Amino acid sequence: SFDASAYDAYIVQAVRGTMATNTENTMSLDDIIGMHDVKQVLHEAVTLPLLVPEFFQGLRSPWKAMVLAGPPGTGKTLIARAIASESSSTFFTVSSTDLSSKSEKIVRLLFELARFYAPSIIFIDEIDTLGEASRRVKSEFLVQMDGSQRVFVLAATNIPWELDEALRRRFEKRIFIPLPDIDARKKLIEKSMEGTPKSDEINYDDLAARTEGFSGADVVSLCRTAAINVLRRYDTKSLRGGELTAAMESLKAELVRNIDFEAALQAVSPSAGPDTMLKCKEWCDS
Ligand SMILES: Nc1ncnc2c1ncn2[C@@H]1O[C@H](COP(=O)(O)OP(=O)(O)O)[C@@H](O)[C@H]1O
Repeated sequence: SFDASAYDAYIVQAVRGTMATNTENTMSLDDIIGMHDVKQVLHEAVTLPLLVPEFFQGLRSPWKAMVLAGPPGTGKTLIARAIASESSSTFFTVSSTDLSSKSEKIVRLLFELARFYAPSIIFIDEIDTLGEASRRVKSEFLVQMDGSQRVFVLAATNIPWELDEALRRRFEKRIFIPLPDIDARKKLIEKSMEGTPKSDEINYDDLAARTEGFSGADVVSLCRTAAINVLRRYDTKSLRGGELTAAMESLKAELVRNIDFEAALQAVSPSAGPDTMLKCKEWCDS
């Protein structure tokens, strides 16, 4: 769908469902909170070799495959799409598990179609799960990958040590993705709370401090909970019936208060275990 590419199968459904041309995703690297060093790495490894190819050849040959390792909800998929937008890269999002349920005919077309679209990025989430007869993909990736090497393959794992040696080989570069610090947390809370009616009474510094072990997904989960705690704070019987009532009309005027974060702060808890972040930090060195 650049020029001409057609091949009979009902598989084109899923592949095009995971594809995003450089037009579709208007993503921005500036729509990410923090990850300065991670943006810096992917920028030099993906964007710059496409803009200055005379410089990035020979001893400066760019990496073809890369793996992002970190606790869950740290933004590995965001940064994958954000660096594909900055570099005019056709984006492919492919979860490892979703393949095992859906498969070998997809991976072939996935790479064949990724190569068809000039520079493109194939993102693979939870590749640690790959390493029953799912050998049709858990290895078909390696033969489609060793041949495809234009096409950059970014992979993501929350369990980086459960990565077998067969995959450790193909992904030499390993970027550790950490948890947002106190300052990045604050901007993440304010970003999630952007267009939500709330009282000015809320202080985003206390929230940034109280959410120590939180990830970016935990922060937005804290925000969704506080926003809906407004509904919980309401009298239930007034909100009953299938017809619109004045009480439901009052629900709209409601602001998110400090109480709503307080309830949410006792509800959501960090999903990034203590020794689990170091599991990635040390693995990215050995
Ligand atoms: N650094 C960040 N900046 C902005 N949003 C973030 C950040 N980290 C996480 N998020 C939010 O968390 C959600 C899940 O992040 P995701 O990219 O799926 O991380 P992972 O790949 O680790 O699952 C996203 O929808 C995003 O809005």
